[PDB]
Parts: sequence; C-alpha cells; structure tokens
Amino acid sequence: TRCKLKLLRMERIKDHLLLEEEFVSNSEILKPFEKKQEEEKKQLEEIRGNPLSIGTLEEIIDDDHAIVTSPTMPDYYVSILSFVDKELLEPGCSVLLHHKTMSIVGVLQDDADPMVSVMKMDKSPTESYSDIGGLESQIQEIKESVELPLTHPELYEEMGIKPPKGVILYGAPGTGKTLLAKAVANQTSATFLRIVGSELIQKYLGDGPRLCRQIFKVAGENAPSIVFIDEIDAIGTKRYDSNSGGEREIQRTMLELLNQLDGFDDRGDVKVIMATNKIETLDPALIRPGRIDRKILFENPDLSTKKKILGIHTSKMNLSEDVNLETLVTTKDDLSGADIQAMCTEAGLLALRERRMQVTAEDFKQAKERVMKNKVEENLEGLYL
Amino acid sequence: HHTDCKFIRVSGAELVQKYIGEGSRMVRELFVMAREHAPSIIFMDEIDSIGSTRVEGSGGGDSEVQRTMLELLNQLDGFETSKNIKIIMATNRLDILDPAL
Amino acid sequence: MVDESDKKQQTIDEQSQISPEKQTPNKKDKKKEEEEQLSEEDAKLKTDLELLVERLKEDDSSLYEASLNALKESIKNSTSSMTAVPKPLKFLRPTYPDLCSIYDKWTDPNLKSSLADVLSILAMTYSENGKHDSLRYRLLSDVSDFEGWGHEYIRHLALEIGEVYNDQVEKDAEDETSSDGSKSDGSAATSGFEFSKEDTLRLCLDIVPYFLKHNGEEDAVDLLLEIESIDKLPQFVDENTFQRVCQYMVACVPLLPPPEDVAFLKTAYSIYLSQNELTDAIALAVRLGEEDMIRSVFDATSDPVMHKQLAYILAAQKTSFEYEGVQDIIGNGKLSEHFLYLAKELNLTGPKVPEDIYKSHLDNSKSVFSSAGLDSAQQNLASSFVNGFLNLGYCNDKLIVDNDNWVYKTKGDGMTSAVASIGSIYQWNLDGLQQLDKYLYVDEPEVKAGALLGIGISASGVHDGEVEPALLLLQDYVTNPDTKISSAAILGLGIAFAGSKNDEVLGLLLPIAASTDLPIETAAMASLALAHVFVGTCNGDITTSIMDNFLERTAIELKTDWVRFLALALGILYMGQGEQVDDVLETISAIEHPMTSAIEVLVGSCAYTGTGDVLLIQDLLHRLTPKNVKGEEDAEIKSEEKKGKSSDKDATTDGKNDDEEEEKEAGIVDELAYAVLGIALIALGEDIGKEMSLRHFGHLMHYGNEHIRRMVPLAMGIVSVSDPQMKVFDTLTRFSHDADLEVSMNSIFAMGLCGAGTNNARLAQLLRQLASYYSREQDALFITRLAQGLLHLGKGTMTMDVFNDAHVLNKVTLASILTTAVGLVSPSFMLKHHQLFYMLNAGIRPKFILALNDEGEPIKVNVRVGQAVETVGQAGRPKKITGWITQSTPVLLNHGERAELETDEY
Amino acid sequence: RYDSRTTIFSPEGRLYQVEYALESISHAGTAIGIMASDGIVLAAERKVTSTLLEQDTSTEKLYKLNDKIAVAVAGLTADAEILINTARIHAQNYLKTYNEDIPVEILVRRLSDIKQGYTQHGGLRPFGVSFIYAGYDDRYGYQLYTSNPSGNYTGWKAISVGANTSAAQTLLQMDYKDDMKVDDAIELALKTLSKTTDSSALTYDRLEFATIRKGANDGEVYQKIFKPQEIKDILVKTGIT
Amino acid sequence: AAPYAAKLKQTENDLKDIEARIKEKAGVKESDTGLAPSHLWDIMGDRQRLGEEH
Amino acid sequence: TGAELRSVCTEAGMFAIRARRKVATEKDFLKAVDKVISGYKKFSSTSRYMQYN
Amino acid sequence: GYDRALSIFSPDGHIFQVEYALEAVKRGTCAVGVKGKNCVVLGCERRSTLKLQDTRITPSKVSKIDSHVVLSFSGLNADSRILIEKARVEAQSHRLTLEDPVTVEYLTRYVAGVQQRYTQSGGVRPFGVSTLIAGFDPRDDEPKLYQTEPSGIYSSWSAQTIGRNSKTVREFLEKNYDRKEPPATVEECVKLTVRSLLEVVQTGAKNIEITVVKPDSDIVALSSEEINQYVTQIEQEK
Ligand SMILES: Nc1ncnc2c1ncn2[C@@H]1O[C@H](COP(=O)(O)OP(=O)(O)OP(=O)(O)O)[C@@H](O)[C@H]1O
Ligand SMILES: [Mg+2]
Repeated sequence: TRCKLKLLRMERIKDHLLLEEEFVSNSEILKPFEKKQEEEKKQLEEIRGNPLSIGTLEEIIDDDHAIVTSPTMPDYYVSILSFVDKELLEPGCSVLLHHKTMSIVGVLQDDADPMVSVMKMDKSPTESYSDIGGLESQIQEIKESVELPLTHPELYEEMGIKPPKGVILYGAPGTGKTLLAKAVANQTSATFLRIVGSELIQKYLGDGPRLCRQIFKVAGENAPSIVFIDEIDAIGTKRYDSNSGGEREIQRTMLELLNQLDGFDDRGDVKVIMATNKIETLDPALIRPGRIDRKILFENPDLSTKKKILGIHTSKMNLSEDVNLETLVTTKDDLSGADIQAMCTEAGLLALRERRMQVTAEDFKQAKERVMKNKVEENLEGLYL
Repeated sequence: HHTDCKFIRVSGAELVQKYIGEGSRMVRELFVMAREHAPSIIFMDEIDSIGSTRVEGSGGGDSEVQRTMLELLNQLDGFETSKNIKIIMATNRLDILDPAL
Repeated sequence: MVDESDKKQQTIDEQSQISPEKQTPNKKDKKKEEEEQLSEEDAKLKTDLELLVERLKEDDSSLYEASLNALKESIKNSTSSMTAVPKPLKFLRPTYPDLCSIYDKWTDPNLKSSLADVLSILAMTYSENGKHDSLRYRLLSDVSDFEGWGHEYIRHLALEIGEVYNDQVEKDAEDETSSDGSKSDGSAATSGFEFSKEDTLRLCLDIVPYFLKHNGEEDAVDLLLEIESIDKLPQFVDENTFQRVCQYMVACVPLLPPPEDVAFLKTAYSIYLSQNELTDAIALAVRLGEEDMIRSVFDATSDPVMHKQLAYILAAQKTSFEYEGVQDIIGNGKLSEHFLYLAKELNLTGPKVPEDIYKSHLDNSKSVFSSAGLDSAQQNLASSFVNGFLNLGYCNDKLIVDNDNWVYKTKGDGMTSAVASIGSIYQWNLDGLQQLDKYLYVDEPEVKAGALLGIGISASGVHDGEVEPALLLLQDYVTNPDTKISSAAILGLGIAFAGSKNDEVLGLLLPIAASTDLPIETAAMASLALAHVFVGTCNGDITTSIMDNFLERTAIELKTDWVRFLALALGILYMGQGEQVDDVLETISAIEHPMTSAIEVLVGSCAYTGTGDVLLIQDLLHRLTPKNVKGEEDAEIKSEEKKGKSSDKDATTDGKNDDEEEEKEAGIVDELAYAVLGIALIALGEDIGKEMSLRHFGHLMHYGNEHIRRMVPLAMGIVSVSDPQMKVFDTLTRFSHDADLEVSMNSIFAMGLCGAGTNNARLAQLLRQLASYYSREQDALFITRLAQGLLHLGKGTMTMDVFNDAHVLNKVTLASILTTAVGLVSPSFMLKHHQLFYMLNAGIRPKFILALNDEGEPIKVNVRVGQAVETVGQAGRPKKITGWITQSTPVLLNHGERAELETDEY
Repeated sequence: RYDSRTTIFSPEGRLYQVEYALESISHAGTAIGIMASDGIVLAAERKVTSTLLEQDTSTEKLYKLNDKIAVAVAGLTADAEILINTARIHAQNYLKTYNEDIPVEILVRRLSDIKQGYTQHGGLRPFGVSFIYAGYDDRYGYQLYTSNPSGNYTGWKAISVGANTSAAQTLLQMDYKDDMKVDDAIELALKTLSKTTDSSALTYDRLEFATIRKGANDGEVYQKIFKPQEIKDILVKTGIT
Repeated sequence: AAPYAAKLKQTENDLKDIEARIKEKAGVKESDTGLAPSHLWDIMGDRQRLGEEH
Repeated sequence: TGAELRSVCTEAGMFAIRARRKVATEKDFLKAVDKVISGYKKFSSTSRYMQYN
Repeated sequence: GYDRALSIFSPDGHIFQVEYALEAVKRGTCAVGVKGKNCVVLGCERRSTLKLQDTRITPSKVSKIDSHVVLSFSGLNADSRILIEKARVEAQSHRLTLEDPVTVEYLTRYVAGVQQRYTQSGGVRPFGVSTLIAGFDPRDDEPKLYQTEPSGIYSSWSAQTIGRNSKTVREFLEKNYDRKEPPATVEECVKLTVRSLLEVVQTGAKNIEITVVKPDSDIVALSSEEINQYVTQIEQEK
C-alpha cells in the first residue's frame, strides 16, 4: 500500500499542476507576440475570404499552377501562390482554395480517410517488456533485428553494412509470439501497425492487393515503424470466397508483398515482423532472406522456462496457501506457455464457482487435470485403443 | 437485459456497412461502434451455412471473422477499465471449427 | 438459508441465518431479567463466537442486518452497558460486528455516519482488555470467506487513523472532538496501536505508516526499528526488510518538510546500520549529507578489526564512490593512524585509483576524431575549444597540442580559453601539466591566466592523499597581485577539490571574497568559486559571502553583469541545505531594495526545496505581476528591473529541478513539460522574458533527468532556430548527452542542420559548433549526469558550473567558463585483491517492472550483455549483477549505482 | 479432405475411417456388461420401438456364439450379422479340432484381426460393431472383454458401449463393488439404464437379458436368457414399475 | 479491500486530468506554413484574387 | 543466392556486436555460413525416412 | 501433398503415407530398449486407461514371439496385433526348415519384410507400428537389439526409445549412457530403464512394466513389487 502511494504521489501533483498551467496559459500564449502573430493572422485572413473551398489536388505543374478537382465537382486551373509552397503540395493532398477566385491559399489537410484508422492502433497493453520472461536467448535475436538498430544506429555502423531487415517468428501455438510483437514495440515507441492475415483476404476480387499497397504506404510516412502482419499462415488455405475472392487473389497479395518489402520501391526503414505458426505453409519466395532476414524458431517452453511463465501469471493471483507451485511445472512436459495462462485461468474458474474471492493451492492441482482432459480426445485413445 | 448490454448480432453480413460494404474490414468498425454503446455483447453467429460463396470459400468464412476479432480485442483489455465488449461465439459443433479458434 | 430447526448441527447454522435463538431471544431476555444468569451468559459467550465464525461464510446483507438487529439496540436500550459492569464489557466482542453490519454491509446514509462515531469509542474501551486486538486479528488472518470482511476490518482500523490525523489539524485534539469521541493518547489506546501494528506488518503493509506520519514524530519511527530488526533474517530475508526501509523515507519524502524530513531519515539510516548490510547504510548516510553519519559506517568496519582483512579495503571503496570528495577527506587519516599499510589504502580512497580504471575502458572505446578543421577569424577559436570538448575525461591527443601553430593563432580572451581547453584533454589525469607549463612562462599575461584554468580541470582526478593537490600549485598565483592571475587561480581551485572543504582549501578562500569596493567585472569568480566549494555537504551559510554581496550593491550598479553573477552565487552556495536557508531568506530581506528582491526569489527555491508546491505557485504569480500592473494603467531603473525579471525565470526553473530529483519518481516526465509551458506563457507576457526562458529550458531537463529524451529537446530546438540566442542549443545538448549515440544522434543531425545551413554571423555560428561536440563522446567513453548516480535522487557538485551558465546573454568572457564541464561517471568493474579491471557479466534493464519499487530494485531476469561495458544511462539504468551462476557474491550491491562492483569468489 | 478411403492417412497419423466407425456405435442402443465373481450379467437396450414391433418372440441384440460365450451387440445390426456368423463358425471349428469349447481369449483375438483386416486390406468397408464378449474358459474363470470396431480388445470389470457411453460408464463405476453379487449386478444395470435412456417408463419389452453362471448349479455351465416375463417381474422388485 | 482499493480509485481521477490536457493543449492551432518569402506574395495575390483570368 | 551472401555478412556482424569487438574476422564468418545453411533445411520441407537410419 | 495415394512419388521424394505412419507410433505407449553385455532389458510403459481394467486377462504391451526373442511395440494397437501374429508363424516355421531356433538377425528382416511388402503395394496401408525386437542368438551369447519402422527399414541400436514423447527419452538416454562401458550387471541396466519410463508416466509405479531377456531362452516378466524397489532407489538418490 505505502509503496503504491510513492508512485501515486508524483503522478497526481505534477500533471494536474501542468493542466492548471495550460488552462491559464491559453490566453498567455497570445500576449508576447501579438504584432507578428496577429499581423500574420490579418494578412492570412484578408486574401482567403470565407468560406475556404476544399478541393482535392490531382497534381501540380511546377511553374506556379496546379490542376485541382473539387468534390463540389468543377475542375479549376489554380495558381500556387501565397502561404503555400511547391514542396507542401504532393498528390492526394487536400488543398484550400479561396472561393471567389481559386487561388491555393494553403494546405492544412492530408488525411481524413476511414482506411488509415484500420492500420493505426490506439494501443495500451497489459503486459509490456519483462513479462516476456524466459526464452531470453531468443528475445535477444528479435532485439538485434528490430529494437536495437533503432535504439543505437552506432553499433550497425561500427560493424558497417545495413541493419538486418525484418524477422519471422514461427513455431508451435502458445509460445508467446504475439506478446513479443506488441512488447518490443512498447520499448521502442515506434508506430505499431497491426493487420491480420485473415483480414488480408477480401470479400471483393482484386481489392486484396490494393489493401496491401495501403499497409506500406501508411508504414512509409509514419516511419520509423513496425508493421505486424499477424498470422500470414492464413494465406495458404483460408479464403473468404472463390468466385469473388478466388485463387488469383491469394497469389497476387504475396506478389504485392515482394514489391513492397524489397522491390524497387525497397521501402527501407520499415521493420517487418511476420508471425506465422508454420513456415512450411508460407510461400518459398516470401521466406527468401533479405526482406525478412533470419527466422526465430520457438518450441513448447522447456521445464525451467515454465517457472518464469508461472511466475508472471501468479503474481496477479493470490498465491498458493500450502504451496505446490514448484511441482506443477514438473508434471507438465512438452507444453505451451498458453497452457500456463489457461491453468491460472482454470484455477480461478473453479474458485469462481464458489464465488469466493481468495484462491488456495488445492485449486491448482484440480485445474491442471481439468484442462488436460479437455485437450485429449476420446478418439485419440479410440483410434489407438 | 441483466447486464444492460446492446445485443448486437453480427454474421459477416454486407448489410451492416453502407460504406466499405463488406464484413472483412468491418471487424475493425465493430469494436468502435460497440465502444460508443458499451457495455455490449457481440453475437457473431458462425453458422457456417449462411453464404453461397463463403461456404464454397473454405467451408465457411465466418471462422475468419472470429479470428481477426479476437486479436484486436486482446491488445485493448483496459480501454475503459477491464472488458465491456464481450465476444460471444457460437457454432453448431466444434468439429466444424479450427484448431485456432 | 431457510429455517430447518435443530435436527442436526448443520441445520442449526441455517436456523440462525434468519433468526438466532441463542443470541437474540434467550440472551436478551436473560440480560433483562435475572442477574444470577450473568453466569450462564459467560459460558454462552464461547457458543455465540462459534456461530459468527460458521456464518462468516454467508455474505448476504439481509441475513446479518436483521439477525443481529435487536442486539444492536440492546447496547443502550436494555443492557445500557453497565447493568452488570464487567459482564457487558467482556460481552462487547459479538456486539461489535453487529454495529459494523450497519456501517459497511448495509448502506443507510443516516446510520452509516452516526455509528462510525460509536465504533471508535467502543474500540478504545475494549482495547484496554486487549481483546479488541484479537477481534481484528481473526479477520486480518481470516478463518472464512465473505466479501464483507475484506472491507469491514479496515473500518475498525480507520478509527485509529481518523483521530490521530485530526489532532494536528485541529489543535484541541482528544475526545473533545465528537468526530471520534476517543482520546488521542493515554495508556489505553497506545498499547492498542502497538499490538495492531505487529499483526498488520506481518500480513499487510498498512496502518504502520498512518500512525507514523499522523504522530508526526521520529519517536513513532524509532518504535518501528525494534520490531523490524528482529524480523530481519528469520521471518524473511534482509532484502524484503530493506524494501520496506528505503521506502520509509521515499513515500513521505516529498511530504516531510525540512525539520521533519531529516528527522525521519535518521531513523531509516539506523535501521540499516542495525541490519546485516552496511551497503544500505552508506546510501542513506550520503542522502542526509551530514558529516556525522558518514563517519559512523566508515568507523564500523575500520576501527574494530586490528587486521587488514576485507574490512579496510571495504571502507576505502565505500567512501571513494562519491566524486564530490566530501567522503574522501573525512575517511583519510584514519588509515594513516591505524597503519596497516599507508600506500594501498590512501590511494584507494582518493580519486587516483579512478584514473587507472579509466585507461582500461578507454582501450575498448579507442579514439575517433571529428573536430572542426576550420581556421582563421572566430572559426579558429571555435575549432580549438571543440578539440577539448570531444576529448573530455582522460584522453591522449598530445601530438595535436604539441603542434603549437593553431594554439598561437588564438587571440584576446580566446588565448585564455584555448589553454583551458587543452587542460580538459587531460581532465581527471596527473599528466598533462607539461603542455600548460610551456605557455605559462612566456609571452603576454593572457596565456598565463589560461594555464591556471587548465590546471584546475586536470587536478579534478588527483587532489587527495597529499599527492599533487591543486592547492599546492595555485597558492602562489593567489598571492600575485594581478587580477587576471588571481581570479583564474581560485576558480580552478574550487573545481578541482569540488565539495571538499579541507582546511587548507577553505581557509585560503576565507579572508578573500570581501573586496567589491574596487570595480572589477572578473571578481565574480571571488564568490563563484566559494559557492561551488560549499555544495555537496551541509552549509554554514558563510558570513564572508553574505557580507560582500551587500557591499557590492552599495559600491556599484554600473556593471550589470557583475551583480547578476553574484546573485546566482548566493543561491548555489546554500545548496546542500534547506533547514538553515529558511532563516537567511529573512536576513537578506531585512535590507529592502527592488534590487535586493531579485536575490530573494532565488534563495526561496533552496529553502523550500523538496517541499516546493507553495514555491511553485509563487514563481508564477511573480511572472504575472509586471504585466498585471500595466493592466491597471491600461483601463537606474533599467538595471534594477532587468535583474528582477531574469532572477525570477531562473528561480522558477531551479525550484522545479531540485524538487523533481528527490521526490517519489513517476513525475519526472511531467516537470519538463511545466517548463515548455512556462516558455509558452512567454510564447505571445514578456518579450524580454523570452530570451531568458529559452536558455533555462535545457538545464531544466539535465537537472531533472527526464525519462523522455527523444521527442522533446528536438521539437523545441526547431522553434528556437528562428528565435535569437544560439546559446539555447548548448543547454539542450547537456541533457541530450545521455548514453552516447542513442539520444545524441538526433541532436547531431538537428543542431548540425541549423548550424551548417545558416551562416549570417560567425558569432552565432560559434555557439552552435561547441554544442555539437559536447553531446557525443566516442564509443560511449563516459556519460554525464547532473545526478550522483549513487543516488538517483542525488545531485552533484561538479555539474553546478554547467547549471550557472544560462542566465546571461552569450559573451566571449563566458566562453572561458564553458570549458569546465566536469561531472564524470565511472564504469564499474569487478575488483579483486590484485585489482581486476574486468567485469564478468551484468544484466542491464531498460524499465524496472517492480511496483514494489520506483528506483527499481533490478529484476532478476534482465537482458544479458558482455564484459566491460559502461553503466548505461536512461533505458539501461537498473543494473543487476550476473555472477551468481559462476558463483560470485557482490559485497557491494549495485542497482545501477556509480559504484564499482566488488565480488568475493570463495 | 482425408475422409476418403482407408489406405490414406491424415498427416496427424489418423485414419479418419476408424474414428468415424467409433462414432457409428452411439447411434444404436446402450449395452452394458458388469463382471462379478458370482456371474456376469449382460443387459441391453433397444435402439427404438413402436407399439406393434414384435420383440417378445426373439432376441436380436443377444446372440449365443457358443454354449459358454455369448455377445451383446451395439451398432449396425447388418455389419453385426456377418461377424456373428463368422465368430460362431469358428467357435465350433475349435470344438471339432481340440474337443474343448473355445477359450474367450482366442475368440476375441480372432475377431479383433478380422475387424482390423477389413480396414487394412483392400477397398472394403471397416466394421462399426462393438461386441461385449462375456465368456467362461477354465483358465481365467469368468471373463469380460469388449472389442473396439478398430480391431483391438481390452479386458474389463465393467464397460458400456452403444448410446450414451460416457454417462452409462460413470453411474456403473460409481456404485460398482469389487466382489459384487449377481443379483446386485442385475439391479445396477436397470438403475443405470433408466437414467441414460430417454424412454419415459423402462419397459420389459425395451430390455433383453441373459446371464452366464456356473453358480446356477455347479458341475455345469448354464446360459440363462431371461424370457419377457422374468424381465417384467425383476422391474417390480427394483420398483421402477 | 481498502488498502489497495482506495488508492486505485485516485489513479482513475489522474487519467481523466491527463486526457483533458491533450484537449486543452490542442487548443492553439495555427499551423499555416508559407514562411518569410510569401509575405511578398500576398500583395501579388490580392491582384490575382480580383483577376478573372484565374 | 546473393541474399544468402548477405546473410553471412549480417550474421557474422551481430556476433561482432555481442563479443564487444568492432571488427569482423574469419572465425565469425565460419559460424555465419554454418548458421544460414543449416537453418535453411529446417524452414524448407524435409520429412525424411532417414531419421533412424 | 501426394498423400492422395501411396504409389505416386512426390517431388520431395518422401512417400507421405510412410511419414504419417511414423506419426501414428507416437500415439501408443513408450517402450525403451537398453542392452547390457549379458542382458537386454525391454521395458515398456503400460498405460492404464481406467481402474476397471483388468490385470487378470488384459494383454501386456510386451509379447514373446518365440522362446528367446521378445518384442515390444509402439503404435496402432489394432495393427500391431496382426503384425505380431504374422511374425510368429514365420518364426516357428524357421525351425521347420532348419531344425534350428529363430536367429534375431533373420527375425528383424522378416518383421521388416511383411511391413516393406505392405508399403510397396498400393491396395494396403502400411503398419503404423514401429517395433523393438530384443534377444540373443541360439548359437552365441552376445546381446542383440533391433528395430523395425513402418517404412520397412531396419537398424541396430545400442539403446533406443520409441512412442509417446520419444525425443525426450532419447536425449535422456544419450547423457546417461555410455557406449565404452555398457552396464554388465542385469540390475543396474534395469535401473536405467526404470529411470526413463519414470518420466513419461510422470507418476506411477503400477504403470511401469519391465521385462528382461537373458541368454539361453531365459525370458522373465518382473513382479510389480520388484520394480517399486528400483523406483525406491531412484527417488532416494534424487
Ligand atoms: N516466455 C513467456 N513469458 C511470459 N508469458 C508467456 C511466455 N510465453 C508464453 N506466454 C503467455 O502465453 C500467452 C498465449 O500466447 P500468445 O497469444 O502470445 O501466442 P502464439 O504462440 O503467438 O500463437 P498463434 O500466433 O499461433 O495464435 C501469452 O499471451 C503469454 O501470456
Ligand atoms: Mg499469436
């Protein structure tokens, strides 16, 4: 309790005093510059009238003119002139005209699409780095290809050459792969895009590769950026339709990836992570190196490792009353870290029947049996016996 | 009725989007609507006989709707305090389902 | 649930869920009729207790409320609690939960309020018996489950917390207040608090503080010592006990004002001293900053053991770690007295052994040059200083210096600063003196003066054990009557010894700094040096410094620069204290002038430090006031006004900085931002005021040790390219330095863009160039922090020269000052008896998980890295020792401290 | 996908066709053997019935394969029919050659091969029959086994096949007694058959019964199939009717 | 659950203050770039603005 | 492929970072070719009847 | 891939039906073989499905084919059952021809032979059973251990493990075992077997079954009591 408070002490005072400051300061910002700034405001105001007719920029010709196509429909041969530059104007941007004579009075707008919402994440994970605990030899591997050449470029010029491009995290289910992508991206504070590979298939034909253009068009502007393609195993035999998604599309989406990630485009400075549960499902040319470099293989966590993973989950819990925690790990052999999170889930479910608020040691032993029974089928030892 | 949630039935439909017009990139949208009208129950009925080209797809595309929905839901677990947007999945038998559902 | 009578014992429990027949009818009637039946009630008490225990499993509000409803009445209605005197008193044990069932299980606002008061009174009276303690205990360690007890047991505990807090706020105290109705002290509730504390320490972590801070007394804390020192190893390990203890100071660190805060931290120190680890003792003793506490831990290892043992070696190491040198002076001479060996012991305490370890690190890091090749005009001057800035700390670049060509092409004030920059190549090194000597005996006086500055810088790493002290060289120069020579000499002496107030050093500086009648601009260095000397330790608030400041104001006001430097010097002097600095604020304010008011706001920051939240609001009202007054109208003076405005801006920043280091630890992100906005008020309130606030922002960040270092310096930097004063960039880079070439790259590109891009004045260009080279040290040679590193709540003494320079418009004279920038952090290595220079392995940790720490006791998982690496800055700071699998045991625990590792292999 | 012929495996080393053949079994009625040292009861339930289905003139879920080994059938009765003929023919072949009524083990092992054989060789369908073999041989005394359609066997102290295998198994092992009585063994079979079966009243006509005993007169082995009226009376005793 | 429960409640009051700061801060904006050269273009552009040839 | 030839240079180079040597030498090239050849068989399909003989 | 049928080859050169046949072996009970110098011990996990399962009449996982060769299996229990009987008709027939008892080297070929035959053909699936055949020669007293696999390939190993998490026992075995000196005392060699089998049962001393072959047509099945004493030695030392 008194440890919690020390943290709670700094947090309250400092930000709430800054809030009280910013509130008073809204006024105060105007006061030191009110004759450069209101002078500028005046001159801005005078040329552009009201309203500001928004058009969408098709293209500029570099000579101080442009062709715009408004949404209100008419096309106009505008001038690039006044409070606007040729470098600020790039296709697909939304430009500000003055209504009565279309002169480009500025640009204040580039994005407003529903599409780009999809790619970005407003994320807040409940497990951050150092709740990836154990398998530390191989977290060290994802660091070297994602985290550490962002954090020090020093090391990758001290060795010379390029920093290795991308990675594939692959192996058995439950091995903590998801939590890796979300947690290494916590460390860096890079833009975490996330798209699934069951969302890379589309219910419209030939829109699938257009979507795959969107992922690294987004990546490239918000860079440095970490693009998670989660579950790209779903490319080989999982598809929404056949006469309006079809066979053509599945192959095309993969062709599209090639051009994005090491085509002319090249698109340097996007770290790519691909989680896939089977790398023998994946395309031979997407498991070509030099767009995803080295592969990291994970396996069902080993006997000492599952100590780590049991401590991560039972730190939340009220602990064992008699303690048999060290023997739980021993009984399990060749088993996932997802079995460990389903075991502390299962212990507190048995506890949840009572609608008691404590948890005791004995629930652990029961809960392990319950969830092992669920795994094993009646035709496995039907087929066998 | 007891929890006081909007029971929003989803099914993969093309009728629940007037904008994108399909249920593939309406998995993202589902979360944001259900977030305005929280707390909510998402009843994604995996009927796996609903379609006509979805059933031809992979035996049913509805499994694909559920796998995207799970993960999205996993990364924000405390976006209002705990959860709130409950994913009720339903299928005839669990033979019909994938090893990863 | 439903009644099923007395068929079996199971159904008796169900019967009493709706209506008890052995607690309600029978007992009630019994008490209200015969008094021979008091004997029957006494036996039935045990039975009644059991029925509560069995039905503790049940949780529903209705079947505790109604069941015990008429018992709750009986207290005053029939029994009156005195119809049989002892007998209702000892029968208060079942009736006390009955009251709590209306407090907490049922919520009826009228009764919940009223019966809170009733519970407090009866808790006190029944703690005389000592059975109210046992009542709490059966729910604290539990016997059964319900939602109810988990909230209920606190309601009993809260009664105690309530009263004790109230006796301070309202002076009347005791049971005179009807908010508890229970006496504050007296031997009936005091024994209750002690017993309660015991149970709640074991199972919880709870009421143990509420009692301490509410008592407001160190006495409360000293009771705590007794109980914990028993617990130190048999109940749970040393480590677990410690996490409670360093916490004892930290949770209420930012909420014990000066006389309270010191008095509490005495007790945490003593707890550590009592326990096994003396390593924990030294950390807290440094914190206090008192000479007395340092000596006690040093004595404890040195004096009792006649033999050399581990003990003499360990003593020397512990005192060595502070590079203030405050511990260094004190610990020396005991080694000489004991006389096992002089030679090893004296050297090891001094910062002489720190020179040797640097060579091993340097071998890995090598040398990479990148210094400017520009020559002629002001660009010659720029480049020659830049060479020293890239070779800070011990570095070898002898041959370049020996090419006297570029050296002689410096001119004016440039000559002085050029010789000073040469000295920073051999910063923290015995050798280097040779290069300085050549120039010193030839040519104009200008090179002579610059030699003395360079001696200062070099002497930082060697000034203890009576092995070439700075005092020895520089005394001769002070004697010499020339102003340039003497001023340079005493500046260098202050730097070298740092926080050390040795008799020879202090007493040289004692008659002087008392002439300001004669008008000399460069006599700023008189007080400035003495101020630097004082920091790192408790301050006498010396009468020499206070007198001369007043005298200067009387004599002159023409030299605006002189009086501005003087004002800052007083405020820096008082650092290392805050209790005594409350007194001197009044003393300064006794004599009042508008000029004197400028001095006051600076000194307010130091007095109020580690307590500032009254200080914060003050330093914001001050900002508002010029404009506010103009507002009123809207509906000699030059010097006084300007000093006024500038002082305030500096003071605001300073207040925030000292506060953020000592305090809790989350808040650090936030305090940087308070600056951005202070500047923002400033961004449309004073036009003149903007100039000062730009420069302050960078040193705000460095002092404060901000968590975020990527986004904020870079973003601010862009705006300030347009704005005048390129000295803004210099102040940003001192923060950005961090662990080199993580943060500091973005700075090289960004600062390099504005500098290379725009040339429109060689004056403007010069500031930009110096800043860029400062930021990086090749291949992570060393890091600079304002903080001690030994404590991350600490603050240095060598970095205070950096902090001083950002209060004034840039000047060539200021360039001479900026060469000094000392503040080195050592790279840890595992030591042996043969003084091994290699670390085996370490874990490095970017972000502590632990919510059982702020500082973060390093996790035992970490990420593993190789031998012989620099102690990483932010995003690497928690450091755990990996050596345990190769079975090596640290003697000196390291948490990301500056301190060198030491291990014992068995 | 792998739900085809028998040569092919699934990449998980499953032959889907043995797995489905198991599942065939729980679409025909419950069948229970409970072993006791006093005798074995075999009890069975009818898959469905109507009010003019004659089932008092013959059995058709209890067949004697010989004069000391008899079988209860659960599963497709067509698949059953051929395998019962093959078992019975072999039972007498053993008689002719050695002058002993065939051991329980030799007979189960033979039929386990035969079931296996229709899966392993050719294009022929696997069998989807579970036979509870209850026998006597003068080696092991009293013996219970059951054989999977998979073509393997295990010995038991109690087993349930047919519909509602999981529940019927659970109630059996809950009240099982190691030594038991023949009389109690008959009672525990009606008690279980009531809760597992979705017929409202449990009628004599939904039951077939046979008992194999050496304790109904020693020196000799007596196979006693219960007639409708004997079945009808024992329901009374246990108070279901 | 009073020792952790109370303190948890204060943490939620803090977050709300923060979100409010993003809203408060966003309230100056004011992001029109055209710089120092385009102070000349605004005279030029008043004449193009009343031009019928654009 | 020359993509694999880029996987000897990169792979030899992260062993440079970990050893706390700035240069690369021959020995770290030896491990680097062996890691890429041997890892390549695992990703690709191989289910031999030579895992007991 | 090319699992649609057995006879068609595969770009990858691996007949899929054999590969999946192996996978099936992991279903069944673990069996381990360890040779001595004067012993071979052949032990197997005897996994108990329910407590209603007899020990009166229920088959052991280890089957003697002839009076001095011993055989365990791992795999599809249904399939093993005819494989063991076919092995046996030939085995006995070996004496019909030669008036010599069955040689272990002739026997492994034969068991691999029935299996190879089934794979070669298209109108049968392979056996989903790998077997360990342990034994000594009649003529001589050096211990011999063989394996057959689904494929129809046979090997000799010093010690070898198959079925139910075979990998983990295999590695365990390497570390413990010495090829310079195999244990030359029957008891210590048994003990090595028990330690292996402990692992896969997790807990059991009534689910570990040990069988031993010794030279000159000695084959014995070990008492449940006798195995528990060995487990007692292994738990105390640990
Ligand atoms: N080494 C570990 N440290 C901590 N927690 C672990 C560890 N490994 C696994 N986990 C826990 O197991 C959970 C389940 O695994 P997770 O969702 O990350 O899957 P995965 O292996 O990527 O599967 P797929 O991607 O095929 O769906 C993790 O979220 C985490 O809580
Ligand atoms: Mg995953």
